[PDB]
Amino acid sequence: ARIRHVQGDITEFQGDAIVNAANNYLKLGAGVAGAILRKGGPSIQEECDRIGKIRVGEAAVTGAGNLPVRYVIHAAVLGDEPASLETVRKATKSALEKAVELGLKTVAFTSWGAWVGGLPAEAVHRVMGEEIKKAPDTLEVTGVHGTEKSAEAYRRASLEH
Ligand SMILES: *[P@@](=O)(CCCCCCCCCCOC(=O)NCCCCCC#C)OCC
Ligand SMILES: [Cl-]
Repeated sequence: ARIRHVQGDITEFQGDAIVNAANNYLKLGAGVAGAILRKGGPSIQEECDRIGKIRVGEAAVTGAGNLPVRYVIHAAVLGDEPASLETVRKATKSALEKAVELGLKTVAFTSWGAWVGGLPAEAVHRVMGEEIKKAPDTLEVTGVHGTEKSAEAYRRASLEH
């Protein structure tokens, strides 16, 4: 699937779904997840509680409450196991699989930087990029970045080559 890189707040993404990097317990905290709790509202954690624990590397879908998307796809990158390039690969693939199963088109990711600080950044980018590339072209992916400088850096890299 194609990806477009933009600056923004993923909780303002208007489209079919946002991907939420998660622990496998599916319990939300601060950061992007905190914005989801607040802006999405109580139904998101309530539905996560109804799903219960999943395995690291899997994904699970909830509604999105008052967010401007239909679904939140929670992608379990760590929790009862530490993050690894393998868990990143599996969680990205699993999140995309859920989007395909739901018949979605537009899906947003963050860089997952705040979940992968112990892993080589270039490798994380490669593995996520590879899984997104392999996903069907029925999906259109948006990468949402905190700063314009960084969003543009991702765009420039997408040219070369
Ligand atoms: P910023 O703070 C960091 C700039 C990093 C530039 C990256 C260049 C190579 C990336 C190759 C592909 O990356 C991806 O495919 N990553 C996965 C998909 C996107 C995730 C969603 C996001 C958001 O700027 C400072 C100069
Ligand atoms: Cl994040």
